[PDB]
Amino acid sequence: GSHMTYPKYLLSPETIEALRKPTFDVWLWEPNEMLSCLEHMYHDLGLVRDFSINPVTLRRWLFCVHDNYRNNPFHNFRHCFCVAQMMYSMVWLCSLQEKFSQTDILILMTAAICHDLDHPGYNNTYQINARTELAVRYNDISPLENHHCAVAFQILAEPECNIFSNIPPDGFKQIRQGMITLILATDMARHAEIMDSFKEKMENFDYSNEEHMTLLKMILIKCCDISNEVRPMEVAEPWVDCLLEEYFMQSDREKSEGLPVAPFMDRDKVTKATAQIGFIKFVLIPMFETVTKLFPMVEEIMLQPLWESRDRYEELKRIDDAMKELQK
Amino acid sequence: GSHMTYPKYLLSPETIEALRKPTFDVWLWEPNEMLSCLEHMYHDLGLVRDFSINPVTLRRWLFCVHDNYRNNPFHNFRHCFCVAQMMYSMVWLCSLQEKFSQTDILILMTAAICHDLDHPGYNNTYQINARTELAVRYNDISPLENHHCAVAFQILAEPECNIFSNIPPDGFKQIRQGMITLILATDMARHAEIMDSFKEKMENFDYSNEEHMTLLKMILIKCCDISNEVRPMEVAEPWVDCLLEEYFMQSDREKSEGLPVAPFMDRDKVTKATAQIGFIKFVLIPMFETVTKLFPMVEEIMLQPLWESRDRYEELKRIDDAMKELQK
Ligand SMILES: Nc1nc2c(ncn2[C@@H]2O[C@@H]3COP(=O)(O)O[C@H]3[C@H]2O)c(=O)[nH]1
Ligand SMILES: CC(C)Cn1c(=O)n(C)c(=O)c2nc[nH]c21
Ligand code: NA
Ligand code: NA
Ligand code: NA
Ligand code: NA
Repeated sequence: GSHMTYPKYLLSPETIEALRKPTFDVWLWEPNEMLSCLEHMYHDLGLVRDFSINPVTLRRWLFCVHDNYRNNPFHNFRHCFCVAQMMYSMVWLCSLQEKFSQTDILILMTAAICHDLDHPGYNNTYQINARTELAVRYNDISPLENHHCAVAFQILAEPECNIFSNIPPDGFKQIRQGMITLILATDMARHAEIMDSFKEKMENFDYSNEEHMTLLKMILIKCCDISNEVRPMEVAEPWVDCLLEEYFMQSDREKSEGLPVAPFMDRDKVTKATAQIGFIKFVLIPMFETVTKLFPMVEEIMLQPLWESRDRYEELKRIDDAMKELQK
Repeated sequence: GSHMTYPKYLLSPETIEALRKPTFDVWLWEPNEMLSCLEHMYHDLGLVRDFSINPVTLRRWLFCVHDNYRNNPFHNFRHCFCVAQMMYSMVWLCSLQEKFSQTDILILMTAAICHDLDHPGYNNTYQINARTELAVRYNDISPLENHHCAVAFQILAEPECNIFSNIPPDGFKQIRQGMITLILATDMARHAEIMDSFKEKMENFDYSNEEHMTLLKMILIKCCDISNEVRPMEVAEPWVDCLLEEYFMQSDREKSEGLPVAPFMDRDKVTKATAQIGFIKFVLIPMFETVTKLFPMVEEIMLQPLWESRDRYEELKRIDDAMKELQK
């Protein structure tokens, strides 16, 4: 492209373009570049325009969100960026601006950015079984997700970060409610429940029914959260090692502290391949299959990579197993 | 009775007998006497026996619970004592020991004691509208009740207060879950919902069905919580002035802060009579009417007092109105 060279935090035209697509390489970029991307999304989606978001607050706020993500192997700022960027992608892929109000898009995007704030890197089962302060604070009800959500609104309450400061109270209340529903909906304990409620509505789906649309937004955020395997293989694959890093940290600690261990986080019973095959076949494909009933373009862009990944992990397993047929 | 005088915190035989009935005068007693009452309940119901509760811990725990109630006009330690004492009365009145396990009795009683821990004296609507720390911590979801419950388990986690220290983890988990459900059930925003679910189960109630029993337990705690008017008039009436004292404190503060004022708390609009008539006819009677379907002894002991009070309060209003009219 360009006749001179610019700082990396000035995103190039090529990057801006690439950012609209689920093929975007989320590993290329350092945090301040990711922060620029998130900023751009808010401008590009018309959210700054339509909600009078002070552009410097938008930046202060993102910087502050960034500060409140922790350096976990998986549940970190980059993960949050994936989730937000996949939501961005979904807005274009599925022409969500035809279907949803700008308020709904604000909710989706802001929920996506905030959905894992201050995650400690051990899940709700650890919290509850260890009787941690969070588990006690929230009475064993989606403690992490309640916490993410609370931290979100603590941040937004600081005046210099309050991107909603020019939205009237009714709008604030509408956004707040939406975000709480959506962030809480990311608790995988509720996956089967949420999927069932959705499928029920899908029997006769209605874009002007608020309840249908809440459930769609819940499915949308859930899709984005667990979307890593939708991405190109070279981009998706590193995330699995991060996931297991975090799972193994937790399951080791559980063993050490006499707490119950989950077999799907058990160092002894788990490889990349076995982790991903079940998850792809039984969580991701089905979810995206139903989304596709509403948005057919999803099949080609997102079900296909999932099929390809499923098949590759199946191959890899064949060879992992062989490899342990030496040994043991 | 007795051949010598004993300290007030040694309950007399006559007190021990009277404690078992809903006629007990909750106003006669000082905190330490009320604590000795709660203590006796745990021994008398076999809970000290069946859960190996260390008797000194039972006392530390009750003292600590007492310290974490605030000195509000209504939501104070004495109210907590009423709710617990009414649950104790209900256990005998309804022969609940025939229907419920001791684990369930433990849940009902401990929930009853803890259900309003650290109440600030302003309701959930105030917390949500004023956007308080509790509202933000709990994302607008039954913040008070979540808080009471968190404080309950904060107390029980202090080893010197852990009356559950000799229960195995499976028991603990079972008790904790129950207590959370029951304390959360006390939020009156959920009244109509909970009542409807119960009425559904009542169409063919089944004491062996865990969901039926959760709902029953929920109803029982809700009964005891709002049970003031079930008591003898001279014991019931002073509580109305306390309730209004708290309500008026809230609406005054809302008026001052520019927040919305609920008419039922507006000192310009409310009287003892108007407060209680609607509440009796339309929340209390119906609730106890359905409990009577399972426990017909409840009619004579609790509906009758509620009818008497209703009629008394309608009559007070008829008089109030005759004054109002007589001036203007
Ligand atoms: N096996 C597997 N699990 C995943 C993947 N992505 C997300 N998850 C799981 O789904 C969960 C969604 O919510 P969390 O962020 O709590 O934690 C996530 C992981 O436990 C993946 O690629 N593979
Ligand atoms: C509107 C009503 C729920 C308010 N309310 C209440 O919650 N409790 C517990 C009472 O005793 C009561 N008495 C009058 N109004 C009351
Ligand atoms: Na999450
Ligand atoms: Na997540
Ligand atoms: Na309460
Ligand atoms: Na109460």
